[PDB]
Amino acid sequence: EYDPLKAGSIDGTDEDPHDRAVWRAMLARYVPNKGVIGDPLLTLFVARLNLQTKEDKLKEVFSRYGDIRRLRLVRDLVTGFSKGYAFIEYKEERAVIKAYRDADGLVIDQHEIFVDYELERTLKGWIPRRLGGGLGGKKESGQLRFGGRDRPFRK
Amino acid sequence: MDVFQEGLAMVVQDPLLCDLPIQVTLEEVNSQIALEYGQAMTVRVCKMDGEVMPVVVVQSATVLDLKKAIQRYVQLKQEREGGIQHISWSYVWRTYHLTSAGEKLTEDRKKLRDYGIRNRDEVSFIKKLRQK
RNA sequence: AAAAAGGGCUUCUGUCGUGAGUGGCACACGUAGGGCAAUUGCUCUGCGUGCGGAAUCGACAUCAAGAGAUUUCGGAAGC
RNA sequence: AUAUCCUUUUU
Repeated sequence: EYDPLKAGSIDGTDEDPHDRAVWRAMLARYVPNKGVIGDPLLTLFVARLNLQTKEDKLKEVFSRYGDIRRLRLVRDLVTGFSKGYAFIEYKEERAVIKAYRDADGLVIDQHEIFVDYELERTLKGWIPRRLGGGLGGKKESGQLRFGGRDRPFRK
Repeated sequence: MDVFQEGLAMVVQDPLLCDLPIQVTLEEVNSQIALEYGQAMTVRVCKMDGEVMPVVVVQSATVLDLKKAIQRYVQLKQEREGGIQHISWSYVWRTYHLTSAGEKLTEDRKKLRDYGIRNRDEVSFIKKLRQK
């Protein structure tokens, strides 16, 4: 149950936004893009990939885990730059579940990847970090969001 | 009124003008006439991965005119194939630069000949950074 | 380098749009170039931001494209 | 929770 207010909270007890990027997060409203096609329950969100890994490199590595139906490596539509994340769909529940447990720590290039389900249409209130908020984050810029998988809530 | 479109469509059937994709606009046909006369040249802005689309500018063109050439090209190509129209380039040029073979294009009001780009040459993109 | 005295509160365009908090148009401010008049003033076109700066930490961050945030105080309007 | 508070005066 996503809620941008407690994203900056150490344990969900915050009542005031940690920064302006949470104000931006909750004020703004988000609807999934046009490129979001396929089943959400069977889509894997893989991130932190190297900017120079192509679609086949991911294709073989994540077809190691089962049967793929479609693999998209999100690029910058005007310049080509890979945005360093990719959504992969899996026929049958087996593959996505297996590639959720034994998935973090399968370094593909000189960059270690992160694996989670796609939330978008399954997590109420999800605001991607482009429109403020989001999940994860490096605790060095100043804006991080707890409550996810990389950085859970410190009770 | 749209009486010009009938004459336009009749003209595009000329074999010397079959290259143009119907919707020509006076600027693009002027560019073709110039490249016939030798003061216009094309240039390729290359997507780092995937494809490479070429654009055409005048011999006196500055980085501004290459900027609007990119402005014109991909925008048409969107609904030529059926892509995304409302594309915000207040982002794109705020973050990504233009790169010659080697150097990167920084001074926006300087002609491409000073930066050394010429016909059939290719350019690319950097995320800028490198300070702020 | 150190010492003393200190450091009021809010807000910062409209319009139609949803692959678009990021588009189109309009408006406001800044900038560059051209023309006009009495060292300065007036007008036209493109670009940048939506109030504008400084310091700091990133910009190699988790959602089909979107890198900002903390501290600080200058301007205008109202308390 | 990672990093910087600002003004005036004296020296």
